[PDB]
Amino acid sequence: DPIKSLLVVGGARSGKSRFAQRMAEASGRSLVLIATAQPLDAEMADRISRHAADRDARWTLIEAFFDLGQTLRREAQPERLLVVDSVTLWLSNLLLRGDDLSPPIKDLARTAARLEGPVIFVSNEVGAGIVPDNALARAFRDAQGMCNQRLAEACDAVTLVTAGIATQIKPGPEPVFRF
Amino acid sequence: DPIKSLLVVGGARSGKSRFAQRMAEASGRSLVLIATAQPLDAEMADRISRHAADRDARWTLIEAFFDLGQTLRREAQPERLLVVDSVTLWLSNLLLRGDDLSPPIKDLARTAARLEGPVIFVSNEVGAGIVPDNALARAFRDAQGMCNQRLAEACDAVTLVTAGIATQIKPGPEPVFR
Amino acid sequence: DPIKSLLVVGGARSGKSRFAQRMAEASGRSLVLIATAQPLDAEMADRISRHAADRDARWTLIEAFFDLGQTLRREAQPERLLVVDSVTLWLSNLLLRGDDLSPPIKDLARTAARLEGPVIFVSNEVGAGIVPDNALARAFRDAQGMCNQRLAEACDAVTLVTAGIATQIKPGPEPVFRF
Ligand SMILES: C[C@H]1O[C@@H](n2cnc3c(N)ncnc32)[C@H](O)[C@@H]1O
Ligand SMILES: C[C@H]1O[C@@H](n2cnc3c(N)ncnc32)[C@H](O)[C@@H]1O
Ligand SMILES: C[C@H]1O[C@@H](n2cnc3c(N)ncnc32)[C@H](O)[C@@H]1O
Repeated sequence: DPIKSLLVVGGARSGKSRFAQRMAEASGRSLVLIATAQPLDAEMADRISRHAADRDARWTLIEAFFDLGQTLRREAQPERLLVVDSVTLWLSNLLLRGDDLSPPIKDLARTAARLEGPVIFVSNEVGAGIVPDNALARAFRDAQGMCNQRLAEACDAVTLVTAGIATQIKPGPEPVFRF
Repeated sequence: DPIKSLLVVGGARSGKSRFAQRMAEASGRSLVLIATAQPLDAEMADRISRHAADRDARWTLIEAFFDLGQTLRREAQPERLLVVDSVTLWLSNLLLRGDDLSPPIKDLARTAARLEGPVIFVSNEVGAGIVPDNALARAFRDAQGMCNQRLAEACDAVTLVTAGIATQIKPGPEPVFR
Repeated sequence: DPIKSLLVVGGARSGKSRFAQRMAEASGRSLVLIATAQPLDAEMADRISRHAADRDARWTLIEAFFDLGQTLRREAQPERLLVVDSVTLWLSNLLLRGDDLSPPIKDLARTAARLEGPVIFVSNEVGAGIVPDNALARAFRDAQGMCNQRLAEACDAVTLVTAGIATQIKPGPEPVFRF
């Protein structure tokens, strides 16, 4: 059972990137970071420059700020393992541009199940707080939850990362109750 | 391993409804949605109309915006499975109306332990964010946490749903340490 | 295997404290609550008065608002189980003072791995909401995230408490996928 797709979900500073990187690097495959993120403020400019300087020379980086599905179709193959650094930031680029988010979330789950070579998606959980007091935050919260539902379904494996520790929730049989 | 009561907890758009609906249809009993809110804005009006179109003729609807406990005691019988749509919206009704929340929370947990028929409670986790900046939201966060704890103790089974996927957390031996 | 150090993580009003207290009281060593919390409002005062009336006189209090690593090295002995009230409030005290958080967190991880006696850290998850409106809250989200990771590494056991129910996530075999 070599898997062809893994979804890693966790909160903010959960350890999910470090965990993703560790699976990618123990694969003995040719590694490509698919990057959805553009540092456009100082806070964000830190994280990219600083934590990139602690990736091996072994990694290759391709940017995909909008056309994530298209990039995966083209760049995926059996010698390569692709890592999508943030589904979260990709969805945010689309939301802020005014795209309707259903078709591309739907395209991404399709692409993930029909992929040439293996891929790891890293995504945030944003759904476990108080309902946001603005239409934008609320609309993102729905797209993020739906998207993580459609990836988790399409992907062979799914792991949840809490406090730097990983827990497989797929593969694995879901509970079924007897009333 | 037979049960009377299930709590399904998850975040917003976690797939907890889908999951409660699947366990409900799996039982073959007669099926009642206990709706705990009508929709008073456009966004809510829509979420409650896709839900309506995705339930076939096996499903009946009884409203209980406030007297959820009483309604569960009248309607719960062995031919029936009741699904409480959102505990979260119920607590929201009580909180805004100015009710003290401890007595009705305790009465729901007591009611859950003693029902004539089976029931699935669907509820949100709301306590994994940054401390909210207003007394109303902090009070909701305290009350939804107590309510999820008292239902979870009362209920036979508890499932946690992430990214459309359920994990049982009750029954199951809890950790112990030397 | 008898353990040195337990991390207890979960959301607001999840049963973290009650769970921590149950394990502490089942251990039959001497019980010290390492309080980190100044009730400087009505809500906060009621929270810690409902806690203190639910504890047999078997419990002794000790305040550590700022110097929590130091306080743990000085009070820990196998004759004693120590329970820190809230890692979260300790972090908050430091953030508000203007301290740089990295050193004091790494110091605390170090100390937890090398204790004279058993300790339980009780800590909040705050990473699963929408990004905060303001830098103060963002800075806190990243620090509480980093702190839970390092304390999970350093502690022998990690539990995750949802709706009053503890799941053990460490020790246990981290899932490994192969592609
Ligand atoms: C959430 C808010 O953050 C800003 N924004 C959007 N994308 C980025 C980015 N990659 N880096 C920094 N700021 C960003 C915009 O101003 C948006 O409204
Ligand atoms: C959080 C805020 O949402 C509004 N409110 C309360 N209940 C509902 C509902 N079912 N649908 C829409 N809006 C609602 C009120 O204005 C409340 O103060
Ligand atoms: C988030 C805000 O909470 C206040 N604050 C800090 N510590 C406490 C406490 N123990 N109790 C109540 N309020 C507190 C400060 O004013 C800070 O700005």
